[PDB]
Amino acid sequence: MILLCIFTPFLGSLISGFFGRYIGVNSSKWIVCLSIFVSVVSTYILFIDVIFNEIEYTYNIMNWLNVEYLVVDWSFTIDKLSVSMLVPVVTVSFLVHLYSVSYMSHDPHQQRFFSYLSMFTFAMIVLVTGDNYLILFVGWEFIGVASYLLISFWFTRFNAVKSGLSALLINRFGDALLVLGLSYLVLVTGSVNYNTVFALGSYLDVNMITVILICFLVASMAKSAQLGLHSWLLLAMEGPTPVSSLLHAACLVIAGVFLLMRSSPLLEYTPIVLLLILWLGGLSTLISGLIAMVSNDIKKIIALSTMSQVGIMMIAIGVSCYNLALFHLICHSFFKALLFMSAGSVIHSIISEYQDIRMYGGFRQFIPLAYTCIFIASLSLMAIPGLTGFYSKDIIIESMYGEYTFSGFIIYWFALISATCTSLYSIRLIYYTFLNNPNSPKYIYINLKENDIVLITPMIILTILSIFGGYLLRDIYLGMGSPFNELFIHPNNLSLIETEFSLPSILKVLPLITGLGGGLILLLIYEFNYSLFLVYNNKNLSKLYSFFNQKIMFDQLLNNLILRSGLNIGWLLNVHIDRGILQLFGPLGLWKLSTFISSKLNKLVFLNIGFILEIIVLSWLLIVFKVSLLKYILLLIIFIIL
Amino acid sequence: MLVQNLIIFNIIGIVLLVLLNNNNNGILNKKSLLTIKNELKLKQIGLIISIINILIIIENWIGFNSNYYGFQNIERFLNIYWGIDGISLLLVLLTLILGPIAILSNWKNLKGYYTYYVISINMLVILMALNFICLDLVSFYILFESTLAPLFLLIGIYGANNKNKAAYYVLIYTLASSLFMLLSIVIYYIIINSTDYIYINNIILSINLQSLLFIGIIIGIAVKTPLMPVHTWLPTVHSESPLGGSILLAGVILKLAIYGVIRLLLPNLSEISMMFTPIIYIISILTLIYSSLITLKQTDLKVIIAYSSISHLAVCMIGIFANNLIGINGSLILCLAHGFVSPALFILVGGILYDRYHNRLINYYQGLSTFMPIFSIYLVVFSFCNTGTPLSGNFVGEFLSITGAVIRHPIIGSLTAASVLLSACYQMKLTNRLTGSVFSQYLHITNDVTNREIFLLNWLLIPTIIIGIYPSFVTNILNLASSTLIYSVLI
Amino acid sequence: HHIHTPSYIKPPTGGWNFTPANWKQNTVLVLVGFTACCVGLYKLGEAGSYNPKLKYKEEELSRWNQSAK
Amino acid sequence: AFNLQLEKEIRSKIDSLPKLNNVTNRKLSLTDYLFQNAANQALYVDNEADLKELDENENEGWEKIMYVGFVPTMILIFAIVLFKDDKSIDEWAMDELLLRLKEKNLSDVELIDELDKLSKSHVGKIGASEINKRDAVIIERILNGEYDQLSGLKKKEL
Amino acid sequence: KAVVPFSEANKKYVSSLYRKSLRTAHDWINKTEFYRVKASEIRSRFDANKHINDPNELKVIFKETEALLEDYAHPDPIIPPCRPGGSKFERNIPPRVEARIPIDV
Ligand SMILES: CCCCCCCCCCCCCCCCCC(=O)OC[C@H](COP(=O)(O)OCCN)OC(=O)CCCCCCCCCCCCCCCCC
Ligand SMILES: CCCCCCCCCCCCCCCCCC(=O)OC[C@H](COP(=O)(O)OCCN)OC(=O)CCCCCCCCCCCCCCCCC
Ligand SMILES: CCCCCCCCCCCC(=O)OC[C@H](COP(=O)(O)OCC[N+](C)(C)C)OC(=O)CCCCCCCCCCC
Ligand SMILES: CCCCCCCCCCCC(=O)OC[C@H](COP(=O)(O)OCC[N+](C)(C)C)OC(=O)CCCCCCCCCCC
Ligand SMILES: CCCCCCCCCCCC(=O)OC[C@H](COP(=O)(O)OCC[N+](C)(C)C)OC(=O)CCCCCCCCCCC
Repeated sequence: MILLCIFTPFLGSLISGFFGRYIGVNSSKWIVCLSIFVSVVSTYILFIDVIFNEIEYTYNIMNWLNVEYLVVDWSFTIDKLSVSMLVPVVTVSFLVHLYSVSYMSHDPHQQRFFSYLSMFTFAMIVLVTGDNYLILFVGWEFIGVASYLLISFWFTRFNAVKSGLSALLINRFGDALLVLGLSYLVLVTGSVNYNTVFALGSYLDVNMITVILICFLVASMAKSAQLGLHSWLLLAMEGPTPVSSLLHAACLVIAGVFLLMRSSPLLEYTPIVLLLILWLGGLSTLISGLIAMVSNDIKKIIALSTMSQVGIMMIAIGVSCYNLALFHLICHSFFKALLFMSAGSVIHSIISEYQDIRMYGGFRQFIPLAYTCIFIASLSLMAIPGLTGFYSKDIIIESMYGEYTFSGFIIYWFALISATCTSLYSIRLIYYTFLNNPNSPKYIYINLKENDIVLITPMIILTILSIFGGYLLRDIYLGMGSPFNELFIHPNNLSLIETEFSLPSILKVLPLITGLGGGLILLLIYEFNYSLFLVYNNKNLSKLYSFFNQKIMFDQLLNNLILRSGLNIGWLLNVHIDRGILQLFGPLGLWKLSTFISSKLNKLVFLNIGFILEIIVLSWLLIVFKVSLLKYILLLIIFIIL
Repeated sequence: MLVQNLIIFNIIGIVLLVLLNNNNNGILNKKSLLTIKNELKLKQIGLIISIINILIIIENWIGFNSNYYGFQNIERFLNIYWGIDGISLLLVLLTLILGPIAILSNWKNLKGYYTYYVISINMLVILMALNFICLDLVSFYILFESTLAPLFLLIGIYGANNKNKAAYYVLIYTLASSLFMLLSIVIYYIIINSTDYIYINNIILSINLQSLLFIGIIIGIAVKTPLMPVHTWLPTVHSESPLGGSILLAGVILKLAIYGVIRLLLPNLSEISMMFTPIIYIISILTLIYSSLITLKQTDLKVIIAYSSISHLAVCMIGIFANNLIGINGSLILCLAHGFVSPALFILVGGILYDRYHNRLINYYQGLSTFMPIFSIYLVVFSFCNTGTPLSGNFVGEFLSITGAVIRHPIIGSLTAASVLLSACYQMKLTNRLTGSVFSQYLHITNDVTNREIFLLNWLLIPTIIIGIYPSFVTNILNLASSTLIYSVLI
Repeated sequence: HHIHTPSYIKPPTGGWNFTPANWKQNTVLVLVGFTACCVGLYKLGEAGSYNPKLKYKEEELSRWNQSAK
Repeated sequence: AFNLQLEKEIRSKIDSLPKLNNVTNRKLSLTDYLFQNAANQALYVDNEADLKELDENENEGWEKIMYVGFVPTMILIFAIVLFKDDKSIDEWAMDELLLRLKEKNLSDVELIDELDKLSKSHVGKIGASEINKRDAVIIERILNGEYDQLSGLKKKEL
Repeated sequence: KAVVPFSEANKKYVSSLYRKSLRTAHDWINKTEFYRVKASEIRSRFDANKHINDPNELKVIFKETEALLEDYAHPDPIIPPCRPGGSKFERNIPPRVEARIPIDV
């Protein structure tokens, strides 16, 4: 049963990869969808056994590394944390593959697309089920490999090609730090196995623990697109929408969160790292929402929402509330995949295939089913009470105030603004696409029709999960005293109770008031008083609008300064070292020295009695001179060469 | 039995090819019958000889004991003692496996004189293979430098436009530096009266004399790996040498430097090696970082791969100078993994593209995946092997080498992890361009990878992944041999 | 439709909307192949997997701690 | 199989076309390249150049050697790393450790019972695995005392 | 080059300048009713300077016009998907149609 959950998507990758030429376009897509579905049913069967019956599965294929004390096995273990992670991964992957059957039906290369999509699914299953960090790193790298091939899938497009490289290189920067953390783990503990390392967490030096997890923190930022290594995330929109619906929902963007939750037995014994995770998450929630309120591409707006929500998971980990982070991780994968799916529905429906909300407007009637999915998913994203996002996001924001520390209070306002900005950019996206006066040509609206049932079916399934799912699963992850020993919480760090009993009732509804009250005010201005949003008039507003629309000018600073100077250093080394001083102290320099010396010696070979007689008689001075003068004669001779 | 048969059989093979192909030189002006199809029969005999050499080492491998400490198959031939251990056995097999590959890579891309090329390839392979089984310093130097004579003529006859520059570079950089290593060998023979491996391993010399001997040997080793700043010969030699010459240079010749550390430095100059390790680490780390940034600005396809080889061999040098089993095993596995991936990248870059378009400038190639999909698959697959993606022997070599450096020196050994980022920066910048955008306007559509070039790529990829997934095939053989190199007295 | 140049470009994945004439025949063989060793994955998994929390009794572990003490 | 009468037909027909650049029943054997007269060898090439002149990437002459000599050689290498009865030092050391446990605890009824029933194939699989075996006492005894003799070889202290 | 009013090369420079003016207005103003008001205001400013003879006046105006256009430029202009810079630009370009040249390699 465990081998079925892990390796069945890998067989689907092989079939559409090598046998796609032989089974054709139609059957290749569905056989890959068959392989993912087998993993879906296998995962659900294992979910009952693990979570509800406390049964662990472990399959040890064979040994990988056997160098003295360092022993690494090809083992996969499924426990509460691992099987919980498979629930968003495998379920959303299946509903994205089934979505891609009709979305990609016009693409000339569909066997390759479903091969990369299923290979990506297999890598993510490997990451969360490996019994040690090296097996996690194997999935960690091949997620980046598969993300590179998916983002650059349309490789004739120059933008998609450079975007796939950008995602690969930034993640490979995170991999270089993850390798160092694993090397330090072998140095301090002698092992990478979870069972060995996690037993020693209390007895290891704090500095050793801090070094390992700082390396893990840098790797986490690259994959989860936290501030500093978040530039590739919006470039990842160059891939097909099914890639976005998968990468940004239950996949690569959540890998960094998993790495930190897995390391909780170690991460709890280093407050300094947890403080950094808190602040880095808080900064990225604030910045993502502010950028998303003046963004105009529909997929970029949703992508920035993904970055904002992952930062909500980081602040939960920062206050050592790992259980809340895992629960919000599962719930977010449902209604964020829905938002990407329902965005791709609108883009396909409009016959011009625009992606700019400024070219949309008045779509609500013509595509009512697409509007309903976005509406419910946005309300779930906006943590509207009763919905799945409400049971996972409201508690995380309130936990910042429940910390009663300086950092917790600062990050509460950052989270509160991000919660308010979430409502703002959700209403703005809905107004421009659906409720605004039509900006598209009249010909677009007479042809604006809903897509087929294969596209619709996964959206309906995810729509229900975005309504009820959080309420059903809340007690497993958020219930007080619920045993989740994989996520270790130190007794000094338990704040779930003061979060639940000590907060004022004004703060219990403050995120709800600002989002609902602020959203209505924003909606009125568009419909009735749009003259306030002609920001090109005011020069200060134009500069403030331009700063956030250009994403805090980070991409410009990265390319123009860090990447330009990184390539220029190679040029300076190439010019002044390899082709420079190493040639002067090499072939070119010695050739000039040889030519100068050999030209002097060529003038001394000529048949002349007086010349050789003078040299013979001159040599007699070596007999006359005392031998201490030899080095002065040597210096004199070198002068004559010149 | 091994050395005697490996030398006698190949001499008979060398003489046989000379007798057949030179029997008709005497103003016959005839048309012969072996000259047909680009000397097909003479090529086939040399190809068979290369495969038979792999069979000879196998017969001695069946009797190899992985649980025996010391040299095995101890033999005397030409007044020289020959022996094998776990480390030597794997390097001999790697050297001999690349023999048929070097011949087959140049099966039909030489302007002529196929008998000369095949003899020189088989002559280079045996001399390098014999260098792993000698048991004294002088025999190590004799085989270390004997390869220069055929390699110099191989480049100058079969090379590219700048072959004259490349032939001089390899002859002068390597001969001048090895003569400094000869000075240290002469000192050993003067004060100890022997250069035998076991005899000199037991003698402790004065810490000042060990410094002078280390510097003499390290000069010869550092040029041949190569390390900064004496690396400038390699990119010029690789871009002009024939494809078979690049395969042997990138697959075997560079690995002799790591084996030089294993024999000529670690067991005999143990005390001074610990003193020199920080200097070795600094030189190697900067070799790794500088070569990776320099590789970004390169515009020649075969020079980009040449600089990629320097970055990974700096990691091999870092691992072998770690004083632990993890680093030593990691450096050895990385040597074998590099011994397959690096020749494969030269076949893709300088054996397939060059044989079709005869131009190595990067600006002419893009979007190759549109009409060369099979080439793009192998190019992409080997690119990820070259950056140490897991499931490849390169990663297992790189991870253990980086881990061994961290254990040896936690502060400065952590800089070795830049190999993970920097190698992917220049390798995936080249691959993303060859497989990106519209098919190049400067190219005409031609044939994709042929059966011969598929065969070469497959049998260099297969060992890389088998070692990557189950390296215990290699670590079991190396375990007892590598444990003898560690120097430490814990109290 | 367009020109896919399918005369000589035949990648393992198909090359621009490739469905062979005998695709139904091959699909059944692959579905049989996929199903056959998908059961092989199940048979191997049930034999090889184990519960790491039930391999050693708690009484066996108490002796380990005292002996290693 | 030179078949000189066959070349004359091949040579003549190419003469029926004076223009240039505007057979499968032919083969040679190993004994022909060394024993044919100098006149006949000249004729064969003159046809071969002209036959080839009157013309993808197959039948190049290497396939037989590599698929009869090289691929079996790699298979043999693959077999050796798989099915060669060779102990490594780490595998020897684990067997030696179990042997010394038996010798130090001869009077142990419980331990020797598990050691005898612990088969040779599961020696390297000690611990938690799929194999259902009793090594609880075996692990218990290793944790109790030290069965290495490294302290007996370093007879010089500070 | 100097400006000659009422020339053919002047009817293409002003026309293009007017296009960039209206496109910039369209990028900034996303409501059709609001765009028409701004589109007419921009046009009337062009009409005022329409009858000008002195090139020494036109070059002062032309230089100033680019100062406004560059200052009011939207950082995120609206681009059709298949046009250069669009979301579908260069996506699934059909392959080059040319017979393969066989080679012996
Ligand atoms: C990391 C790699 C390491 C390997 C590298 C090792 C080599 C390092 C040595 C580098 C020094 C040589 C490279 C630079 C020399 C350049 C010579 C030259 O340019 O000529 C200078 C001058 C003639 O002037 P000219 O060249 O025409 O124009 C001036 C250009 N600015 O004429 C001159 O001034 C030349 C000086 C006169 C000759 C002095 C001779 C001194 C003794 C010979 C030196 C070698 C000694 C060897 C001894 C054993 C020889 C068997
Ligand atoms: C593109 C190039 C084409 C090549 C691509 C594919 C390469 C081939 C893939 C396999 C690589 C070769 C490695 C396997 C060779 C067999 C290794 C072996 O000897 O296993 C022995 C193992 C334990 O040995 P022992 O207990 O002593 O019993 C045997 C005594 N002779 O006894 C066993 O239990 C055997 C178990 C074997 C399990 C099957 C191994 C096949 C690979 C599947 C697992 C790979 C690791 C999982 C990675 C998943 C992704 C993270
Ligand atoms: C001791 C530390 C390790 C160093 C190892 C040895 C490296 C030697 C330098 C490379 C020279 C080379 O390769 O000689 C080859 C070069 C080829 O030059 P080219 O590129 O064709 O340009 C030259 C023509 N032009 C400029 C017109 C284009 O001939 C020369 O220049 C001739 C001078 C020979 C001097 C050799 C002395 C070697 C001394 C070694 C110890 C100091
Ligand atoms: C393991 C130790 C072996 C030692 C023996 C070396 C081989 C002797 C060759 C002599 C016969 C000969 O010159 O013959 C020539 C042969 C084959 O040339 P071909 O293509 O038929 O000539 C063309 C005739 N056409 C036109 C009819 C086709 O060239 C070889 O064999 C080259 C091998 C030697 C190259 C390296 C020289 C290095 C010298 C210093 C070494 C340390
Ligand atoms: C975990 C390990 C997974 C192993 C199995 C995964 C499936 C293998 C798929 C093989 C077929 C394939 O993709 O290569 C063949 C396809 C062909 O393109 P097409 O879609 O047929 O269109 C045809 C139209 N052209 C001709 C315009 C493309 O790609 C290419 O040449 C595209 C270039 C990129 C190479 C991709 C290599 C991916 C290797 C993965 C590295 C780890």
